Amino acid sequence: SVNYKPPAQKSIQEIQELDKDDESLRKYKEALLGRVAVSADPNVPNVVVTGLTLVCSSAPGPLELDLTGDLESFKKQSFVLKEGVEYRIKISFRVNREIVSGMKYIQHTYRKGVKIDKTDYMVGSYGPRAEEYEFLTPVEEAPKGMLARGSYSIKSRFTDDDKTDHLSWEWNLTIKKDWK
Amino acid sequence: IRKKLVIVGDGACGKTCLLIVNSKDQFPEVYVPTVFENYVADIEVDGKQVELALWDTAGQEDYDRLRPLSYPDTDVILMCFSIDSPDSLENIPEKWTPEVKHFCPNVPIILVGNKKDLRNDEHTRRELAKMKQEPVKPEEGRDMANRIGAFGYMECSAKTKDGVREVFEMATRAALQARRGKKKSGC
Ligand SMILES: Nc1nc2c(ncn2[C@@H]2O[C@H](COP(=O)(O)OP(=O)(O)O)[C@@H](O)[C@H]2O)c(=O)[nH]1
Ligand SMILES: [Mg+2]
Repeated sequence: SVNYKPPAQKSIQEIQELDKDDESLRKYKEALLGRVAVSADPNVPNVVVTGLTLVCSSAPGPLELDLTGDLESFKKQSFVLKEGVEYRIKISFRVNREIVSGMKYIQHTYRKGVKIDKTDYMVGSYGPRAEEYEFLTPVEEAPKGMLARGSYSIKSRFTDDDKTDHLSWEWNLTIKKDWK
Repeated sequence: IRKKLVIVGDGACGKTCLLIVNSKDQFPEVYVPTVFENYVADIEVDGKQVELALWDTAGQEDYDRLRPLSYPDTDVILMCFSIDSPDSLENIPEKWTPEVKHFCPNVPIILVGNKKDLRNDEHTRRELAKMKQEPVKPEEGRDMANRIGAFGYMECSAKTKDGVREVFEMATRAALQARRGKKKSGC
C-alpha cells in the first residue's frame, strides 16, 4: 469548507523543466523536501500505518501498538495511564510511492459502551520516503477524577483528503490513581 | 529561538520578492526565482534572538502539488495579496484561508498587503480604473484580517523596502507566542 486536489510524478518533472539551473533549480530543490519513492508496484500500500505510541515520560514501561500485526488482540489488552499525566500520541507510518494530502488522525473515545469524545488531528501533506514518519499530536493529558477513571476504548482512523482508510483499529486506555 | 514561517498567497502577489528583500536587503530587479528557498533569517525581537526559517511556496498550477509539504511544524503564516489586485484579496477568504486553516489549524496568520508602492502609481490606477477598480485600501485589508481571524494586517513594498522589516518582526513575535497559545488544547 475544504478542498480536494491531486495530480503527479510528471507534474514535478514539468515544474523542474521550467528549464534548468534557472527557476528550475529551486523547484527541484523544493521537490527534495517532499522526497524519494520506494516501489513502482501499485499493489504495495502507498501508506502503511505501522504503529501507535503514547509518549509518556512518567510511564514505567512501554506503550506501543504494533499496527502491522494482529489488531483484534488489542481489544483484550489495555494501556494503563495514571490520572492527569501528560502524553502525546505518536502515529508511525510509511508513505512509500505517492504524495498524500491532508492526512488526518481521528480518535473517537468510548466509556462503558458509549461514545464520550471525538478528536481530529491534522497530520498534513506527506511525500514518499524510505524513512518512516512519526506524527506527534499536541500534548494531551490523561483525565483526572472519580468520573474520569475507568476503562476507555478508542476507535482510531488514519485517513486523508479522499477519505481513504489507511488503517482503522481499536485500543483500550484504562485511567487509574497510580501506575501500579 | 528557532521558528518556521510559511508564506502563501496568489501567484505574482510578491511573496518571493518580499522574502528576498527581508533576507538580502535588495529587491531583485532582473532575475526572480519562483521560490526563494533555504534561508534562515536572524531577527531580534525584543528580548530574544530568533532564527526564522523562511519557507516560500507557489502555484502557477502544478507547484500546487508540493505546497502541502510546506506546512508541518510552522510557527507563523504570512498570507499575502497585492494592493494592486482586488482579485488577490478575494482569494484570501476564498482559497488561502481554508487551505491554511486545514493544514495549520492554530498557527497565527499575519495578513500582508504587498506592492504598497503601487497604491498611488499612475499606470496601476489607470489599468484598474478601466475595470472600475482601484487599489486595495488599508481598511479593507484590516477588515479582511478581522474576518479571517488574522493576528494582524500589515502593508509593505518589497520594491521600496517600506514596511518590510516590520512584517518580519511582527511575524516573529507571533511565532514566539505559538507555544503559549499551544497550551490550550481541545479534543
Ligand atoms: N511594484 C512592485 N512590484 C513588485 C513588488 N514585489 C514584487 N513585485 C513584482 O511582482 C511580480 C511578482 O513577484 P514575485 O515575488 O515573483 O511574486 P510570487 O509569485 O508571489 O513570489 C514580479 O514582477 C516582481 O517584480 C513590489 O513591492 N512592488
Ligand atoms: Mg514566487
